[PDB]
Parts: sequence; structure tokens; C-alpha cells
Amino acid sequence: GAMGSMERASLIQKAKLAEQAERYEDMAAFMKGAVEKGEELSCEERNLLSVAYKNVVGGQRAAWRVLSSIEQKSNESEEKGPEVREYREKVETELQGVCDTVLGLLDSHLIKEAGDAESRVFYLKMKGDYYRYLAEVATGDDKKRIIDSARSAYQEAMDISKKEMPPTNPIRLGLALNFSVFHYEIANSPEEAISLAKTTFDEAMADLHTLSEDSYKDSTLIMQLLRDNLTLWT
Amino acid sequence: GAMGSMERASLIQKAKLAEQAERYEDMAAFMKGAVEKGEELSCEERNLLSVAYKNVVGGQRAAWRVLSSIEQKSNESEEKGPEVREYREKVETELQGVCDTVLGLLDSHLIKEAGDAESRVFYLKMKGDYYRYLAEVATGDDKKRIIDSARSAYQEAMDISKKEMPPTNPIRLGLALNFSVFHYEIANSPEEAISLAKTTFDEAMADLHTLSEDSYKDSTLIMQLLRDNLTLWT
Amino acid sequence: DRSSSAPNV
Amino acid sequence: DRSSSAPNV
Ligand SMILES: *CC(=O)N1CC2(C1)CN(S(=O)(=O)c1ccc(Br)cc1)CCO2
Ligand SMILES: *CC(=O)N1CC2(C1)CN(S(=O)(=O)c1ccc(Br)cc1)CCO2
Ligand SMILES: [Cl-]
Ligand SMILES: [Cl-]
Ligand SMILES: [Mg+2]
Ligand SMILES: [Mg+2]
Ligand SMILES: [Mg+2]
Ligand SMILES: [Mg+2]
Repeated sequence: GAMGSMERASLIQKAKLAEQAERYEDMAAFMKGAVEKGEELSCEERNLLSVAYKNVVGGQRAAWRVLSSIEQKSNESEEKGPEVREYREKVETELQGVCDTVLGLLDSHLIKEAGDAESRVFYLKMKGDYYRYLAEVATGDDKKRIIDSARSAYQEAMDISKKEMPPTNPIRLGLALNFSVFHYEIANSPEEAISLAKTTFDEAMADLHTLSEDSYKDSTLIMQLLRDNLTLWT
Repeated sequence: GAMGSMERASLIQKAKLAEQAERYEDMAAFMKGAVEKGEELSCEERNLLSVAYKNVVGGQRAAWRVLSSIEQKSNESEEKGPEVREYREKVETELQGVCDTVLGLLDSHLIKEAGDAESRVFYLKMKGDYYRYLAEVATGDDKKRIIDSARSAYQEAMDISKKEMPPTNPIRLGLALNFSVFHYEIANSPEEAISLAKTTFDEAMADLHTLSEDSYKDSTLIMQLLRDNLTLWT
Repeated sequence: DRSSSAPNV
Repeated sequence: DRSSSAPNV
């Protein structure tokens, strides 16, 4: 693509620079370029890919929510014409395009080459996450299929994580957190959400004793998010 | 341009929506489209134009400063190759392009049609500001000419503001603030900066008695910024 | 308020 | 720290 002439190492270096400069669109383009080199990504490089796209789509999601809220208020209200809907649709399309880009990278060919637990679970979690973001804005005949695609990716990731990783592994914990959010916010399954969050928290608690000081800090940070959700949900 | 098929009123409506959604690149594109309709802008519309481009260029300036700082540190240090300079140059070029876009709108044809004091001073202040942003990154044979262009725009604005507006007018105050920043940060003229800030503050103080409660709040807000700078500078 | 998903790390 | 210029209003 557009980054085809830049060295892989230069793309990673520039992604790190873009991160420091809070230039997340640039960061995502650099990391897309790096993925398109065709080599597998290290843990650090997967982190850069994740941070870049999360920030890009995060801005889009926040904007979409603002616009959807204005649109819902107008449709109850003095007629304002098509502009609110048009602009919401514009932001929605751009958001869908980012999600499709990420899903395309995962499908061509990150997931299929990912054989270690940390890589495969990370990528399948990501697949679940970006289908979940598609589901947040879906309203037509594919909302159900999008939700099922998210579910299927999260489930495959969960099955591997339970077999191959300790209950305190940050990737395993972040996956379970996000799958619980999927259940609560997308799948209309609050009880499944609560059960997953509780079981995850409890199994991690029981394994903290095995960890170093640094790993303990990492795991307990994510456990606190499970607890914050459980407080919100119960 | 790209917004040529959208109604002027729809462009303004969408700029307001983009502002609420914190989508400032979109906001700037909508307002550029509105300017290109060829009609003069109201006070509110000038505000939308200003907010959109200020936020866009503000992000670029912050990124450029981060990258310039990394670059200066490397050039003293283990050789890291051309990437830091390349990426700083990329951000710099994009910043220059935004400034050139704004300056082009002012030149074609906002300034020449602006006959009232509030519009003409606002646009000439803006011209000074965007030359000032160009000056922040300039290092070659045109740094002097860029600084003089900023100075000339600010001076013309100052001359009109002193003849046509009260000393508490927010546009007059914001102009004097920014011209004082020009003197201190760009023109290596800290004494001129301090003198302008002091005289501006004092003449505004003496005119506060004429104002309503709401206008008082507006003026004193900007006066506080003059005072904050004077505290920094002395 | 919405549920918290995994943050950037 | 840098001088303060006019903020958004
Ligand atoms: C080592 C490795 O592959 N990575 C990717 C990660 C470190 C972890 N992921 S994540 O989405 O799995 C995640 C885990 C824990 C938290 Br609090 C947040 C996100 C993000 C990128 O870096
Ligand atoms: C009425 C009108 O033309 N405008 C433009 C403005 C209201 C004022 N400007 S400004 O750059 O002159 C400015 C004045 C005061 C402050 Br605290 C900040 C900026 C900004 C856009 O709105
Ligand atoms: Cl639109
Ligand atoms: Cl570059
Ligand atoms: Mg749509
Ligand atoms: Mg129950
Ligand atoms: Mg240059
Ligand atoms: Mg002196």
C-alpha cells in the first residue's frame, strides 16, 4: 500500500513517534504498513497496532454516540432537516471502514499465522472487539450475524486462553473483561456478563500468589475493571 | 470544492454538529465549504471558522513540538537514522498546508470584503496568527519574511481596533494578547511584549465600568490571560 | 454510564 | 512553559 516503500523497522519506529505525538491516525497507518510486510508481529508490535486502532475507533465511537443522541432527540421536536442523520451516517461509515480495515488485517493474514497462545488469543480478542464495535452501530438485517461473529471470535479466544494461559495473564483477563462487556451491552445477557466477570475475578485472585511484584500490578489493574463493572451491574 | 454541492446553511449546521462531536477536521472542512460559497460570514460563523482551524492546527503544533524535541535530543546521542527528521518534516508540511489553506481563504476573499471593524480586525488577527504559526517552524531564507507578514497583519489590525473599538472589546483584547505573544515568542522583543500587555490591560481596566455584567465577564476573562503572561514574563 | 472495556496499556 | 495566546471561546 501507501507504506510499501518504507522499511518495516522504520514503520515501527515512526509508529512509536506518532504515539508520543498523539498522532493516532498516523500511528495506525504506520502499523497497517508494518502488518502488510507479511511478517508476524512481536508482543510490543501487537501492542502498537492495538493502541493505534483503539484510539482511532475510540474517537469515532465517541463522535457517533454524540450524533446518535442528537438524532434521537430530534426524532420525537422541531424538524431540522436531513443534516443530523446525514452527518451521523458519515461518521458511521468511516467507523465501519476502520473496523473493516482491522478485520481485514486479522483475516489477511495475522490470525492464520498465529500459533502461540499469546498471539492467537490477542488477535481473536481483537476480532471480537471490532465486530462488537460494528454491532454498536448495526440496525439492519446483519445485526444478528455481526453479533454472532463477535461471539464466535470471543469464544474461540476464551477456549484457547483457558487451556493455555494462567488465570492472571493480562491478555486472558482483558479478553474476559471485553467478552463480559459484549454480553452486557450487546447480547442482552447481563447475567452471563456478571457470571463471567465474577468467575474471572475469583480465579485470578486465587493465582496472584504465583506472581512477581510487577506481574501482580499488571493483573490487579485489570481485575479492578472487572470489579468496577460488577459494581455498575449489581 | 468537495463541499460544493452542499447548501451553505447545511454546512454551518454540520460544523456545529462536528464541534459537539469534537470532529474538528470535519468542522474545518465544513467551514471552508461555507466560506467558498462567497458570502460574508456573520460573527457566529467567524467563530466556527476560528474554532475549527485553531483545533486542527493546535493538534499539529503540539505534535510538531514533541517531534522537534525528540529530534533535537537525537542530534547531540546514538544515531537513530533519518526517521525522526522525516516524520517531523511530514507533520511540519501538513501544518504548513493548514496555515496556507487558512491564509488562502483570508486572501480569497474574506479580508477584502470585510468593511466593519469586528470582521476586518478578526480576519487580520487571524492572518497574523497563521503567519505566526508558520514562523514557529520556519528556519530558512523565508523566516524573516514570514515574521514580517505576521507583524504587518497584526499592526493593521491594531491600528483599526484602536480607532474603531472600545478597549474592552474581546476581539481587540484577543488581538493585543496574540500580538504580545508574537513579540515575546517570535520577534525576540520581550520588552515590546510586556509594554503592549501592560498598556492593554490598563486601558481595558479603565473601561470596565461601561459594561454590562455579561460583557464584563467576557473582557475580564481575556485580561486575566494578559496578567498570566505578564507574571510569566516578569 | 457505560461498562468499562479493556483500556490502552 | 510557553506564553498563553487567545483560547477558543
Ligand atoms: C504481549 C501482547 O501480545 N500484547 C498485546 C497487548 C500486550 C495486550 N493487549 S490486550 O488487548 O490483550 C489487553 C490486555 C490487558 C489490558 Br488492561 C488491555 C488490553 C493490548 C495491546 O498490548
Ligand atoms: C463576533 C466575532 O467576529 N467573533 C470572532 C470571535 C467572535 C472572536 N475570535 S478572536 O480570535 O477575536 C478571540 C477573542 C477573544 C478570545 Br478570549 C479568543 C479569541 C475567536 C472566534 O470568535
Ligand atoms: Cl455529511
Ligand atoms: Cl514519515
Ligand atoms: Mg449506515
Ligand atoms: Mg439474576
Ligand atoms: Mg520543512
Ligand atoms: Mg527592561
